[PDB]
Amino acid sequence: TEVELDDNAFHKQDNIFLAAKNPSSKWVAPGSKGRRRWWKKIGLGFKTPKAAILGTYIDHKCPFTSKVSIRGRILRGIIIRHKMFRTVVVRRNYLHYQKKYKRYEKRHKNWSVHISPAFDFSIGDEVVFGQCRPLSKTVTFNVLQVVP
Amino acid sequence: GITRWDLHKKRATGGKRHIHRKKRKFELGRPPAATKLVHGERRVRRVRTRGGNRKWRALRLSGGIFSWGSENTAKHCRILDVVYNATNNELVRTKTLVKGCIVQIDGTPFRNWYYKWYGIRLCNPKRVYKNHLRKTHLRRKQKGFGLEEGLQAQLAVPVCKILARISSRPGQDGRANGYILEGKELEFYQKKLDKKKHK
Amino acid sequence: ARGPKKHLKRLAAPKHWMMDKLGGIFAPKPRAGPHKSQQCLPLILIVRNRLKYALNYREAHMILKQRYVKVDGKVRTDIKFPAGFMDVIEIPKTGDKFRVLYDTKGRFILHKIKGEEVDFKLCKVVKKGTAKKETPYVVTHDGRTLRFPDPNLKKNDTVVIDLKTGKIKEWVRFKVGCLLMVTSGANTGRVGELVNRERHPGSFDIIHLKDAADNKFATRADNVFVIGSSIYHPLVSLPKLKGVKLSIVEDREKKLAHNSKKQKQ
RNA sequence: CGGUCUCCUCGACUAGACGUCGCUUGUCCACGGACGAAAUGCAGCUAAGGGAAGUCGGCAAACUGGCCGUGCACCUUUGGAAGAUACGGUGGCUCCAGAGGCCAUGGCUCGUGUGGAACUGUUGCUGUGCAGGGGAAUCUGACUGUUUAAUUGAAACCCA
RNA sequence: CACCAUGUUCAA
RNA sequence: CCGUCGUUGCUACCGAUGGUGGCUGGAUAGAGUCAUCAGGAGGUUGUGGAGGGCAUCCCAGCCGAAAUUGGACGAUGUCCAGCCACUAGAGGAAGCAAAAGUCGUAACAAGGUUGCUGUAGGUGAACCUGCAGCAGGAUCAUU
RNA sequence: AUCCACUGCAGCGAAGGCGUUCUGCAAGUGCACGUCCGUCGAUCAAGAAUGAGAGUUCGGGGAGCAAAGAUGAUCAGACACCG
RNA sequence: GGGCUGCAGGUCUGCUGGGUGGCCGGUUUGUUGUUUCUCUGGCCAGCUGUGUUGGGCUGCAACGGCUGGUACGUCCCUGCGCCCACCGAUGGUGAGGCUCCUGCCAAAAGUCU
RNA sequence: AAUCUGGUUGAUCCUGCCAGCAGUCAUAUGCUUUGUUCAAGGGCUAAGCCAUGCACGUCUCAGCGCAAACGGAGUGACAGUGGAUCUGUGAAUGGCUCCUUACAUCAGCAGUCAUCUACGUGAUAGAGUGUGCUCGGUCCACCUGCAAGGACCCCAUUGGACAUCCACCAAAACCUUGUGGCUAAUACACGUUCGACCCAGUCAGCCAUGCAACACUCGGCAUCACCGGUGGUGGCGGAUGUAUGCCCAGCUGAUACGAAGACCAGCGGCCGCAAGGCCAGUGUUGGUUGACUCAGGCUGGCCCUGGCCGCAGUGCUGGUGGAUUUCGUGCAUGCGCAUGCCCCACUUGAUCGCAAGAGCUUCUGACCUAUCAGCUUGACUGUGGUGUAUCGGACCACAGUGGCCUUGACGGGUAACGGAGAAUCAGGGUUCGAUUCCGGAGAGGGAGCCUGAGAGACGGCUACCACUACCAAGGUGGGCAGCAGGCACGCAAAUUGCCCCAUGCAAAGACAGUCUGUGAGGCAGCGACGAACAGUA
Repeated sequence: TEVELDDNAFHKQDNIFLAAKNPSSKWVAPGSKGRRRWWKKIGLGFKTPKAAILGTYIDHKCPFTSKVSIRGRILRGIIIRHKMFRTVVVRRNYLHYQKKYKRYEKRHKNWSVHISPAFDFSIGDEVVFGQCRPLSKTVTFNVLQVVP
Repeated sequence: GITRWDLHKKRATGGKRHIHRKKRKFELGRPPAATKLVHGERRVRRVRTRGGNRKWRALRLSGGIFSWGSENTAKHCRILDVVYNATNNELVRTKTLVKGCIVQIDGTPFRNWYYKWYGIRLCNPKRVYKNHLRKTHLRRKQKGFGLEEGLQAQLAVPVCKILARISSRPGQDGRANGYILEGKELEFYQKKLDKKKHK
Repeated sequence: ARGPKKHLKRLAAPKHWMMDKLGGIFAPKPRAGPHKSQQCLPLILIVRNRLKYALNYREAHMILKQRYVKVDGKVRTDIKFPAGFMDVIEIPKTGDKFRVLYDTKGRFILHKIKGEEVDFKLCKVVKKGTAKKETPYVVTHDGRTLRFPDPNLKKNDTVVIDLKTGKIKEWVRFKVGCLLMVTSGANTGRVGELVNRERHPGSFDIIHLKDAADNKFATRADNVFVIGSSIYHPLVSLPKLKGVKLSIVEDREKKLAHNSKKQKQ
């Protein structure tokens, strides 16, 4: 789906040298066909998707297979829509308490969040997304878990 | 001057942003180097930066250090010409050296080097040492040895023009270093060159 | 036009310096030395306001540039040198020998000490890195480097350095049961043994401490300071209340009794 | 030099049965010649500085002019006004994209039809012929159509 | 069940 | 007690025709600077040779100003468009206020034609009339 | 054109509104019930559908009544009540 | 859920309409009298002891002065104390680890029955 | 103090407002005003305009002293003081103001694993270095260079300027300026042996021993061909001993769950005289984080005689002061022979942290307005680059069609700088906050820059605009929303004061001999803003 990229350049992974004569088994994964893949385990109590570890897609701005570090807030939202490429709109309906009238308001916030190609998701699924460096004008969060 | 801030860039909504300050120096930009491939002399202008540090605008570079990744060689190899760029052909036409542009380089080193190292002559040319014979045959008999069919078909023409990709940012370090393409990236860019030679 | 600010207003001064708000518009802005600006005493405050040798700013400059105020075994002539926690301040012409510590109220007191107590210092490891040529070092809270520590000296430990040689003499682990002192937050200046460390990966771990008598408080792991392997072996002399904070009714009664028994004469 | 019925109708530029030039066909016939050829005239052009001060009256001439892109106000019978007003571009060359068809994803044909870029020139390109000046009101006839062949084309007649 | 309009200003 | 009408004053509205100020956007020309392409005034070192060290020359090198080309940033002028704010106006038309001006008596009683509502027409002014409704009516009530 | 009397502390309709008889057309409420579904509901900016009479539009109709108008009285006036 | 062994009151049980004071619990305040105990400085027996002066501290102690003079067991209710229902885990390494047990058979008696 | 009272009527009870009553660290004003102590004070309007003066300079023993400027004193390089000057460093802080600005600023929270850094502080630091050598520089050799070959030299420390000064001066001036001659460095340029040693590695050679007739070759012939050479294992070694930053590429930066055999090569060890069999021994590579492509480390980045690079950088100064005894053997040991020692500070610079800052970024939280309902087209995402200190449409090229919106988008308004806070406040709340502390913005409006660690600086420069000052008409200038002060504008707001005594800041700088500066700040003057305590008996 979004594993597809442009055919204007040869998209390779940064830290994997594809023409190594005698490479090591450090990135030979325990379920792959010998395909070497650099990945990491972001470590705030999250699990690296098997799709990321054993996949073929190339994604900078992916938190598992690229230099993008997850640090800062980690929020929970709902996928409003997926109409950008590898980016997805996420909404947080929260309740803001007005002090004078001792009641609450329905408020919301959207986020252009970056879904890596390691995540299966349908529109409406819940998402936990952690903050990364600015990846675009509005994108500064990566999707760390999709919950059906 | 050239400002890399977003107080002019409208809100993500689409709403205008009213600027109530003027341009700070810490968010300036400088004009692109637009490093040109030039046969002969190199031009490099030092640029005083945010902490009194140096950047090096490469104007008119000629060559650079190019690495043979599988071989760990890194010879200085005199870029011949920009052949492919990822997106815009204007930089290919005007011979602009930018990172990740594909170039033909001399490659008579990595050939004389291949001989010196392995004792293997790649093209019919167009005292002898016992220890040297021994070491060359040892490096031949090592494990991962073997020249690939896409690299030797290039190193076997009498005027080598090997395909490298530029890895440095010449407008930032004043260098046109890079790496020779090997395997699937070589096949990719050779296929692009085929496509635009035939179409 | 903006760069680094050079002044510190008297109101914006750290409150743990009992700076009087009417005695001047400015306060001496600490220099960027070993200790943090809000966890430090300027040498002018130690010389003029506490140990009133200097009657004012001019005489403080005089005393200090005459090169006989020694802080951590070396002379410091900067009137704004940020002397901080666990530093030793000697004045030889006077025979003064202090270690600057925290009282239970969270202020910097100058605890008078003796020979061996002045000939070494106690500093907590905050960072552990490797420099070029494979040199393992450990950056401490006094900002010093200690370019070759013992390999089994992990981060939050404390170290006993000899202020003469500036090398490491001992070190004390941060495991549960160690005697410990608080150096920030509301509970600063209180001494209590470590009971348990609650982990909070990605944020601040919390440390639960049992006071010398039986009280219990909590603080942050970057807020604690190890002093001693246990409540039996403190690696340094300790002030009058020995880090045992009193209740506020107890403190009020203590002040009242002191004032009354003093007025008695 | 007026008028008078129908048929055929090439090439280039072009939107073209406009306009300009050319093959085929036809023709050099209109009373001529000298003299740079007065004044005046009828025609074609220009004109500094000003710009309707000329005149009953901007009459006459001039300005504008094709196409592409952006864009366009009052008022309105909601249809218009509108090409409103206005702004930018336009050559030459070298390229880059871009649509289709046939034989069998290769051979061949293949956008005179578009967009972009680089270079270029004494800033200049609808380079010639051709080719709206525009805006704001009052009176009036709704409109389109009609009209005194040979002084009045109108506000007249007609219309729905 | 013809027609029957009006009453200067403040003060009470 | 209501409405024309009369007097004086104040407030806002409509009004041919305008005026001023500000902001934003576009177009056009474009100061200065930054970057680039050039340039080399001038200053200053060396090459051995032949004159026995002197502008001897040659050949070179280094620094280097003005000027040149040109990308950017962009002041500013002019035009255009939109918007907003303030403001002049012949005339028209309202509202309000001010002891004792004029014409009526519409309303308050069945107010002398019950009153009022919606709409339409007429009229010096209140108002009158039609249609339908209402009682807040002058009827809580008659095979 | 309109459906008197019957015609009411009567009924129906979301309201406006609805009254001779036979008849076509679809509908609603209530009631009865060991029928079905299983929360599918309440109120509602925007939006939508009905909405007396007056008024307008196009084509007919015109008895009666009746704005405007005419007109005779009444009146000080009376393009007011009344005819 | 049954319950209730077991503290106070309530279910129960019989009462109380006497007028002052000092003494004693406790030290309650200005006093003395210690010195438990660090600390201080030398001397003295080859920096440790040993008595000591100075203030610290109170194991406290009195002196005037003192003020302070409802009950057992029984049916259950909470604070707890119990018996009686049915069907997050695991795997490695250390830590500059702790605790307990720890050579052979086993009388009688002991336990599960 | 959980508070009410007067007003509609002939009287009554309500709704409802008006008015009263109270307050304000709100402003203005009228009359009146004795003392002591505190205290706001050109914010509202005109971020309008400014005459004059001052507000940023700085020197120690410790960068440069041949000024006779003052001066002790004698064969002396400089005694000392010392204006000046060059150099360094500061002028980016402070002070003022609130015009702008509506998720903007700001507050609290958080991130930089996306970054920069002068002063400060803790550590650090071994560059004759493009090939093994020729090759740090000269002196000889051999043959399209060599594989082991030599004699010296470098180490008592460089060069050229321009200042102050003298002299001639252009100009009406100008905080405008030319020229000639000396003369300094911690200025500028330039230079670096002994600051290493060893090891890795690179080149070359040699040894011991072993299967073998296979491959590729050196030697003889125009691909059919006949004899040598290299291979495996275990070692030794002659040449050098590639220091570090930036840049590019490759490698590393582990593992923390678990069972046994055969065989063929080699390598060990065991039984072994050996043959041969065999497996009992068996020590001779990893930091940080929650997470990393991070830290750190390794390797390559000279080639076949010119060519190419020249990979830019880093030398604890070719520095300064004070002190003073610098022998290599002085001490000693064992008997001069062999070994451990034989000034202290300051300071230019490089690296790594820390500290102190900054930039950017996160989450949540702002007023009125629908007589503002649709807004946006670099607009939203992506790939590849550029630029930056760094992430990023920040910019570009190519792709796509997104992004926000009645949970109020976009627009408009400012009796909008934000907050800490202020006034009331039973409770809930209402209103304000130009103003001292923090943050932002600005310096007449704009914009562009240089220097520097830091500025889009304005008591810096450049230009345009609006005003404006001097003039000898050619030219030169200006920037009080710093402190006083003036004109305007207004209802409306102070002295053209003294001083660094206190508080601080800066600098090449403790204090004094010998005046560092500071309109920051303090103290005074004016000051019924506003507070507290007394008198007028």
